[PDB]
Amino acid sequence: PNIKSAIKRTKTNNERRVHNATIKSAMRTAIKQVEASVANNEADKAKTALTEAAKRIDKAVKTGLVHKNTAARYKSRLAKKVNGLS
RNA sequence: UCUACCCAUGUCCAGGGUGAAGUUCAGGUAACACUGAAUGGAGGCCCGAACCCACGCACGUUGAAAAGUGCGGGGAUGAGG
RNA sequence: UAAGGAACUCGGCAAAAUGACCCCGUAACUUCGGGAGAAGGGGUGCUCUGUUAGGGUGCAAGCCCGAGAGAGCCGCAGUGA
RNA sequence: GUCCUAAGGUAGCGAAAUUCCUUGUCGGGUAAGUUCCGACCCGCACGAAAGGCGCAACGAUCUGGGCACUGUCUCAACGAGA
RNA sequence: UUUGGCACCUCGAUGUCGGCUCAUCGCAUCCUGGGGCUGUAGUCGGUCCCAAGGGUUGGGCUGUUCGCCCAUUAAAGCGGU
RNA sequence: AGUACGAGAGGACCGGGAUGGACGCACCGCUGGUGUACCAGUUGUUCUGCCAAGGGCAUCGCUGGGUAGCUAUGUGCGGAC
RNA sequence: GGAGAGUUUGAUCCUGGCUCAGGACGAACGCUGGCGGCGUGCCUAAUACAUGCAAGUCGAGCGGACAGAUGGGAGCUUGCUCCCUGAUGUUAGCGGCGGACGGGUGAGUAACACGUGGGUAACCUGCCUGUAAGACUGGGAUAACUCCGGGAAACCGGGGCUAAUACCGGAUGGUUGUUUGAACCGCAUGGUUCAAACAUAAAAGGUGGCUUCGGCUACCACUUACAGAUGGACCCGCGGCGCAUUAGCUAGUUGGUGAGGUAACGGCUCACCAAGGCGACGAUGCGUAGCCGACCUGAGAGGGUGAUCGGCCACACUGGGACUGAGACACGGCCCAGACUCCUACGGGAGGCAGCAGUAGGGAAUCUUCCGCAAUGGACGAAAGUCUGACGGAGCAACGCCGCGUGAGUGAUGAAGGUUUUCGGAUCGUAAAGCUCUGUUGUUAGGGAAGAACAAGUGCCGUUCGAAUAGGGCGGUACCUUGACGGUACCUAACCAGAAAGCCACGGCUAACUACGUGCCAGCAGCCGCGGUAAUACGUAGGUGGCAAGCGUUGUCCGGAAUUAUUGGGCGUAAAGGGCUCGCAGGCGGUUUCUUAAGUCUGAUGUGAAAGCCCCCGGCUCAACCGGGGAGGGUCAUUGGAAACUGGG
RNA sequence: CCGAAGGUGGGACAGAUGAUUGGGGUGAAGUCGUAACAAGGUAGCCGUAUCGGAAGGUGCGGCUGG
RNA sequence: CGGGAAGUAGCUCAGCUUGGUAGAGCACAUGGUUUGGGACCAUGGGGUCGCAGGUUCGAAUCCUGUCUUCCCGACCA
RNA sequence: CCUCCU
Ligand SMILES: [K+]
Ligand SMILES: [K+]
Ligand SMILES: [K+]
Ligand SMILES: [K+]
Ligand SMILES: [Mg+2]
Ligand SMILES: [Mg+2]
Ligand SMILES: [Mg+2]
Ligand SMILES: [Mg+2]
Ligand SMILES: [Mg+2]
Ligand SMILES: [Mg+2]
Ligand SMILES: [Mg+2]
Ligand SMILES: [Mg+2]
Ligand SMILES: [Mg+2]
Ligand SMILES: [Mg+2]
Ligand SMILES: [Mg+2]
Ligand SMILES: [Mg+2]
Ligand SMILES: [Mg+2]
Ligand SMILES: [Mg+2]
Ligand SMILES: [Mg+2]
Ligand SMILES: [Mg+2]
Ligand SMILES: [Mg+2]
Ligand SMILES: [Mg+2]
Ligand SMILES: [Mg+2]
Ligand SMILES: [Mg+2]
Ligand SMILES: [Mg+2]
Ligand SMILES: [Mg+2]
Ligand SMILES: [Mg+2]
Ligand SMILES: [Mg+2]
Ligand SMILES: [Mg+2]
Ligand SMILES: [Mg+2]
Ligand SMILES: [Mg+2]
Ligand SMILES: [Mg+2]
Repeated sequence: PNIKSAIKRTKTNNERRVHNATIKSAMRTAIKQVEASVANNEADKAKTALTEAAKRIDKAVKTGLVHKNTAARYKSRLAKKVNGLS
């Protein structure tokens, strides 16, 4: 940039994204664990995965990444699959 | 007995493609036109071996041969061989 | 056969290049048939899914034909001559 | 106007498979084009079934220009066989 | 070296234009070397003299020789065989 | 030496030095070319009984490389004094 | 609430064009030019840009340098030095908010972009202000600073550290999801309210004062729910461009089903199915264009425009993409590509004037490289304040509109003085000659604006919190303070009406003539037309109606033009009946009665911003201007009637 | 995987320009004839054909606006 | 390159071949004409013969050079 | 058969 607070906002936002991507990745990985568990026929693990998923989901909401409606949509999708197993 | 043309009588032409007329059905109109689809299988039609021809080049030129060979080339259901 | 690429030559003569199948796509002009394989592009091996879908034959068993997909694997290159 | 004729060449095309002069002139294409294409018309010496002018398709036809392609060439080198 | 004149060799054959390949010779010198004169200030030139050692381009058009043109070059010589 | 010369424009001789073009000689260390008794990949079919691994033929089957040798477009040197 | 005129003929009536008088403007060009007050000023090249400036702030988040010194210390030339970290200050760097606003331009867009229409049951909604729970308990890293290595460099990578109101762990959290049922229902998809379980999810403290040093506070402020509000998103009816010498278009195209994505509904994306969708009521294509409030014109219907000013939209050197978040898929960011500018010792960096000024270029043509945040509004902050080319001012330019003027008034020589000539004149002309009276303004010196509300700082008092008298905040209440313009507007007072009149037109339309010089020449011309040796329209010279420092000329639009005719025209001979049928669609349709109620009509309710123009219109001395209450505004909803007529049975 | 820019290709459309060529308009006093307007000296005009320097002529059919 | 032919007023041409004379048409100017024109009629002005040299008593004329413009010719089998 | 321009 050619402004002081622009150069800060350049340097800031890069460092934010890295940290932010972590939590999305963590969430998406935690979502994959639940999805993977449906194939293997193992509800007991899927519940314990869904908690860790739900934690990682809601951490992104706090930071300001996943919208409350976005989170609402995900936890819906997962819970229907878990109940659809039994 | 070569060759030109003709006459009688035989015979040959691997394969593949294209898709004329007609027909049927559907649409279509007062009738016809006309349209589509399917079917159909025309042609000195197409690509291409055999076969027939002989366009280009090279070679050969006291030749392997008094007209050929090699590599390409043209026709190849026809006014065909 | 380096680099170049018709500068050669009367003249690209000769040679090189193109070349199969499937798919996409294809202008002027036209006698409405054509032009047309116009042009220009893409795909092409092998393995598994797979004795695939589907088809022929058969009472079946079996034998034969066989797309199109998906996932891979290898090479400089798969109509590998 | 005048002379001559049987009648004086229409349409179309034209430096042409025809044009001597001639590489006509102008334009196009090329760095450069006696060839080629388009124009023009002083047609030496086109011209209407010894047809005129066009024309899709067709051609081992002739001509000019491109892309590709190459030992055709710059300029030649090596290898195989006879 | 031209066009010719003559008709002497060759009509029981002296292949005939241009190009390609290979040159070689002359000098009336295109370039380079050396000079004189200049209407030679310089840089360039002009003109004549000496000099034949070596050098003297690739293309477009045309069968062309020649020529014109493009682009170069120190120069793009003229002739004989 | 922007010296001489010239109003300027321009712009030398003579003398130093560097580096080319064309031409020639040699040579393969380098860059490349070729390299049919080198190495490798690969198609079809056929043979070594079969598998695996190989051989034959298909332009050296084709394709990618390549040693020596021979080579130019490559390198060195020459026409100096 | 609506005016015509000239011009076809020898003359006529008609048809028919042409031209003129009006108004308008972002104007340009001539010639000319005094001042003032409001307004306006790249319409061309969304061309390229030298230079400067246009968004920075919070030290009461922050460790840290670097200062401060109230004091002790301080060797001692009283000259200078100092050793401790004073209250606290300056705040590179970290963290927060803003930077998505404000400002600019209209390139693209024929589209739910816009103007008038819904879900809000398809959404979102930080900040602000309420009502409703909390900041409890885990640490671990990292800038700066330093150490090391780079970079001539520009810029930067490692190492050990340190902080934070930066970040992450865990409990319990009404939100959220899931499930278990209810309650209650709508416009189908449903929605709203309640209860338990399972799962998940919270914070942050920095200031000043008081601590009984247990803590308890309070402005600020961190975090959670139900609100309100605000600003966005999607969807839809209906509207508003040209060309058929553009007739077929489409293949995620049209619908389904499923999956995914999205704040959100949805071919929005994809998989798998079908075969649809659109179009003569104009699809598709091409062209042109931001739309609207409005603006110009007109009796109105209409027509044209969409500079300035307000709203919606779109864009930000060209093009693509996401990140951050409540919110850009960024106007002074980044990532990548491209064309241009800059730097680079060549490895690599930096930027986008459609921000204000300015430059070049283009062009008929459009400003100052200005001063100030005093005012208004922002951002930041608790505040002081800082930043603000937004904004206020000023510069420039007759580019508009208009001021109130540039006097009033007494005064007949009709003088002076003019160009004509029937050698005489006549009009300007009560206007000046000679004045003589007043200060709208200004000719020069003295007074002097308003604009300023203040915000705070301070002093006080009711209220609510307060362990509380702390100590602040919020209602009434003092005191306090600041002006770019600018010593500028406006007043007084002289020198004094001195400084302040103009331009254009004068055949006719449309109120306004003669000498001379040309001689179809030179020239003129909106139209009709003038000039060939007596030119009331040409060259010159002397002479006069409108509006008022300008008005002529050219350009554009509406009018006149009942001249595209719905209002409001035509087709025997002026332009105009298809050569004539058969007919698809379409348009139109006898009489009665019944019924219907789409059209038709009608009542009631909601919106159609602000400005502008306008009805009453007021205020500012009237103005060249600002406020309120109305009205218009709809082929518009929703609902209740009426039912003759048109339509349906 | 998608994907801007770029590359390649064959078409579509629009503008500019082009040797030359075609009519058209305009232009005080050019050349040729005299076609039309009168029965315009062959009544004219419409469609069509053909011919001719040029207006035009001629055929066929039509019209009266003879 | 060689050979021809031109070159005369503003423009187009005679005169050149046989030496003595500068003409013609159009344009230009003036007059006539007419209201004024146009056309027509009459009357003028305007070169020194592309440039230079030569021969001659004397050169547009004959000879040469030069410049400009045309025309013709220019292997060979 | 024709009858210059204003
Ligand atoms: K050639
Ligand atoms: K041919
Ligand atoms: K002989
Ligand atoms: K070698
Ligand atoms: Mg055949
Ligand atoms: Mg064949
Ligand atoms: Mg053969
Ligand atoms: Mg080669
Ligand atoms: Mg090569
Ligand atoms: Mg050649
Ligand atoms: Mg050659
Ligand atoms: Mg060949
Ligand atoms: Mg030529
Ligand atoms: Mg060639
Ligand atoms: Mg003949
Ligand atoms: Mg004959
Ligand atoms: Mg003899
Ligand atoms: Mg003999
Ligand atoms: Mg000699
Ligand atoms: Mg070796
Ligand atoms: Mg080698
Ligand atoms: Mg094997
Ligand atoms: Mg064998
Ligand atoms: Mg064999
Ligand atoms: Mg636009
Ligand atoms: Mg009207
Ligand atoms: Mg008539
Ligand atoms: Mg009529
Ligand atoms: Mg009729
Ligand atoms: Mg007549
Ligand atoms: Mg007659
Ligand atoms: Mg005749």
